[PDB]
Amino acid sequence: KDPRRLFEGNALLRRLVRIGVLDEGKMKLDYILGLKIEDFLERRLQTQVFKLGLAKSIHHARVLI
Amino acid sequence: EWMPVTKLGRLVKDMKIKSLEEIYLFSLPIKESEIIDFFLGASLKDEVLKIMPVQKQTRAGQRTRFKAFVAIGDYNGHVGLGVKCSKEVATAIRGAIILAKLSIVPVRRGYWGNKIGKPHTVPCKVTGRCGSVLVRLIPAPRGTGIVSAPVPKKLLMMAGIDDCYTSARGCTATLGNFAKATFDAISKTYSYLTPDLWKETVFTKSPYQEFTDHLVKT
Amino acid sequence: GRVRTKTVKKAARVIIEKYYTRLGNDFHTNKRVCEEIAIIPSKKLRNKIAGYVTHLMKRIQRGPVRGISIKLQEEERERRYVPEVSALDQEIIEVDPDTKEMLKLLDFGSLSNLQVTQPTVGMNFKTPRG
Amino acid sequence: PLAKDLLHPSPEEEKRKHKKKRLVQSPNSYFMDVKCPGCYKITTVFSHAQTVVLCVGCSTVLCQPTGGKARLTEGCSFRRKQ
Amino acid sequence: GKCRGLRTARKLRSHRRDQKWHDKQYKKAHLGTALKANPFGGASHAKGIVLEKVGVEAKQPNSAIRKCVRV
Amino acid sequence: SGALDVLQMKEEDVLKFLAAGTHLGGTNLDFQMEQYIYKRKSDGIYIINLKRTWEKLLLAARAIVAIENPADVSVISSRNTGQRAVLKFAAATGATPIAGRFTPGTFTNQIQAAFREPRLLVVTDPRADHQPLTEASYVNLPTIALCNTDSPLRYVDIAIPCNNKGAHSVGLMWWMLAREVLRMRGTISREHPWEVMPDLYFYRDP
Amino acid sequence: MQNDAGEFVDLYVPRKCSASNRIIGAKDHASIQMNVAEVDKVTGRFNGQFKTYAICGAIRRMGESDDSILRLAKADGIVSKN
Amino acid sequence: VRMNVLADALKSINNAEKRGKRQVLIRPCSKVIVRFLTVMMKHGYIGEFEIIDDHRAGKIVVNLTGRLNKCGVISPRFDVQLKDLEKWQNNLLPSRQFGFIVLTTSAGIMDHEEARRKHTGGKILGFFF
RNA sequence: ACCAUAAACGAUGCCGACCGGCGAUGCGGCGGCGUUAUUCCCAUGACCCGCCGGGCAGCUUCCGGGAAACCAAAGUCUUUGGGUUCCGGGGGGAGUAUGGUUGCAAAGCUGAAACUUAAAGGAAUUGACGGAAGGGCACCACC
RNA sequence: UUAAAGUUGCUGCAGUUAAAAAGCUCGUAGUUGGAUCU
Repeated sequence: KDPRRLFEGNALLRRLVRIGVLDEGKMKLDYILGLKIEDFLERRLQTQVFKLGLAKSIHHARVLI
Repeated sequence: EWMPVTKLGRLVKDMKIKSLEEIYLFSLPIKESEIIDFFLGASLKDEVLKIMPVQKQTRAGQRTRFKAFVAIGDYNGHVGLGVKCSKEVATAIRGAIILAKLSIVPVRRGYWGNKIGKPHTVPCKVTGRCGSVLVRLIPAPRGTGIVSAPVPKKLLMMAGIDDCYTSARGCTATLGNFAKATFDAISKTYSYLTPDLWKETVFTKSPYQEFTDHLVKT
Repeated sequence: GRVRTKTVKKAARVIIEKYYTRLGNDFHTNKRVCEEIAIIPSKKLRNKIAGYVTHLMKRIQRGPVRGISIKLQEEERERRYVPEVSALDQEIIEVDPDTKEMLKLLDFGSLSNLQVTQPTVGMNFKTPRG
Repeated sequence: PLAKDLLHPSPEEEKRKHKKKRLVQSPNSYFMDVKCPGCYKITTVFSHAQTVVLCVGCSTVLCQPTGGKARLTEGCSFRRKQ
Repeated sequence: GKCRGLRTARKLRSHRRDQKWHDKQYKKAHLGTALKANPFGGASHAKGIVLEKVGVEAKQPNSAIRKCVRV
Repeated sequence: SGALDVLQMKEEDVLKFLAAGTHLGGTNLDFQMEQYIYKRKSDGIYIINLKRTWEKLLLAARAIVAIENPADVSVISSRNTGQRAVLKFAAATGATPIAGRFTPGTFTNQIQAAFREPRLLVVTDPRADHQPLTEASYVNLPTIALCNTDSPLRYVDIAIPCNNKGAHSVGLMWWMLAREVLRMRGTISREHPWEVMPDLYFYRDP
Repeated sequence: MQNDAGEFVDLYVPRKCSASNRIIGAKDHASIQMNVAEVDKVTGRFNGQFKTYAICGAIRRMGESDDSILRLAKADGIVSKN
Repeated sequence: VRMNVLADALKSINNAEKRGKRQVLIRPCSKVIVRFLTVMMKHGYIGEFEIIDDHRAGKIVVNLTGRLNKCGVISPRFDVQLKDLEKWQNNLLPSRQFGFIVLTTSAGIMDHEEARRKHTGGKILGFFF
């Protein structure tokens, strides 16, 4: 119930939920320790261009951007 | 074909024992490796750690023999460590694989902070000690991986520990004393009495007692 | 010398432990029973075994033989004994005063067969060390 | 050993130990009550007495002191108090 | 064993800074004699005039002539 | 013998104990065996409390009756004064006798045909049969033994305090343990005396 | 042992020494589990029940397994008082 | 000579719990020792004890339930601020799931978890697990 | 009179607590059958059976240590904190030079650096050796 | 130059045989000091 844990623990969760790396229902502070590199690498614009059907490989997407 | 010679192998082969944890609960000695091959089997992986040539001087010269250090492990499960010396490297490795299957222990896993999910680290600080080498396992949070030297990292990842802190002491260049020291620390995770293990032990019947009417027919 | 190797002695000992009833003290009879029970090759080995069987059956009658089975060696002696009254059926049992205090705490001071002897009066039971 | 009641020793076992190593310590001495044979007076005497006690009536010795325990004279009957 | 009490801070740090001089790395880099014997004077590089080419002979368990320069 | 009137030591058992000499221990006293001594008398010989010899015997009898297959109990005497009583304990009870020299590796070396896997071990002397004691600490094997006053109690779990030097005392202890294990089972009743005379177990030397 | 949801997350629960509460390990080959038979209190014959005692290997290497069995069985009334 | 009488008692019930014994006699008693043992008993680690009244100083006969792994003193009694409590329980305690650090605070002798609940610092006496 | 130094060695600071057994011995104290001597009697002395307390030692052990030899302390150490003193930091240069100080002096205390070097060193194990001592054997040895 | 170095060690080293405990006792400062008062 400490004010720093409640305040900076909620800003840190909001940013991970906002950039799509966490889930909405997983907004406890202990699921941050269960995050991986690939969860952040999914949210690059290059992989989003490839995964939204704008490109046809992950190398066509970087050269499109 | 396995013709078992012990009272336990006859019970294991005849489907009377359903898990390795019954043999671990009654702390029965395991003298045949086919019990381990029966139980774990398809999920049991080995790594040779070092082939070590040793030399005895003789009247005719010196006999060179070869020492193989084989760590075996079921990932999430159990881990064993066998050492065998022989005059030939292939027989040394096969004998060390048998002897590593034979000395397989369970490892208790725990939680670093709050107990949300499956266990991922050691339950407490455990020290192993073998011939000047001290290895200490310290619990680490979810996802740090193993922070260790490359020798205990093999055994710890085979044991199923997701993430741990480690601290060594002594002459860790001797890979034998540095592998068996961490094996002594992993084997201490069930011997540590923590407050959740404080309940009174309701006793059950030993496998040599419950199946005493099946064992007399053979 | 004439020292019998462990082939001769091993085969003789296992024939003793399996066929003690068929064997005896004559060499030539034991020579004939081993050559039908056992498959033994050329004749000089059959003769050396049967001599050790004779020499061994001579020795079992006098007591124990360490190389052969105890259960069999003891059992034959029993078969080859009842005393009419038991050795524990005594009429006078000589006990100490301290023994009768133990029986008094065992509420068995009311026994008739006891005879409380007096213990010796010198406290000397150790060896004169030096 | 390894399950021995340290609270309740047997009374022949506390008697055996040294006087400070008992559960509660207590002295091995007592006050005797010496009667002089050629007199009527009754004297209080410490059992481990130092310097020699004289019955002031008869002016005779009652106990010469020794290393451990005061040695009475020949013929002095004594009782131990309480 | 070592003193451990709550008012032992002067004994502890004056012992450590006196036993620090028994270390080879501390004595080298905190005395000043080794810096006055270093011909570079603590610099990483230096510059000189080549006086003569000099062949130096290799030490015993191998054999060659190393091509040095007296500068 | 949990304060039951059925199981108390009777008069004839005390008479047999006194006639055989099972109450007289040795000259020395182990510190582990001090619990069973009444007192040391003169001539330096310790007297064993027969009430505690009787109750440790009744505790061992329950440990033998609690094994279903009766051949899984093993009975061992490596010296000649107890070799006959072991062979007749196993004929009346159904145990497995081992007389004479115990082979080092009987309980641990699983390759051999000498390999046995018992569930209980009864031993006539913990000093003479030191080797089957230490091998029971390798295979999780509980151990009853007949212990004198100088006996060491490392790895014995039920220590029957008798005399085991004299030849009558050993035979009487094995006979009375056989009678107790047969009485506690469904066989012979506690009313009549047993048919087997206790001199079948004695070791009569030449 | 238990997580926050309440599952049992453990391979097995090991036994404890009945004399000294130590965890009997997996490779504790000197440890014992021993049944002592229960009798019917009017015939003195084997009822069918028993009383299980487990004792770890260090207690047996100490030589204290005899006294420990004795005071465990004395608490259950299997061995009478004195 | 005997200084730090609580270091004697905690070494005695450490060395006796290792030997598998059921009871320890610790002498002399003290009122710091009784408050330390009360903290251990209320978390299940020792069980009941009896203070023996000599008129000089006490003796305590502690019963032992074999749940204790280690009982230690910290000498000297350092001042521990409430911000410094995490480093001390990182060094001393074997896990974040069990174990205790005993502090003398001005609200009494208490474990490290209660001292956070009373929002108090103090000086450290020792630890048990 | 100075000198104050040694394998000055348990090659092992001091004080304190806890942690296994066993039998001796030395001193003091407390008890206990029975032998002797002071003619009896106590009282003592010499023995004998114990107990207590410090001591000099020894044997033993899966207490636990340790690289091991070994150690009941060299244990109670990564589960690391009882109090306190001196002192070590790879091998040499070197306990050398210089300075200071004590001593008549020899010597004492204190005491470096430049430079050189990848090992030096400790336990344990297998072999190798003899002009070390003990055993067994052969007419390709002797009698 | 920092970590690696628990090879400077407060956390946290070592001193029988590897480097190492003063010949012995006294003794100032320093350091450390038995229970006990709601």
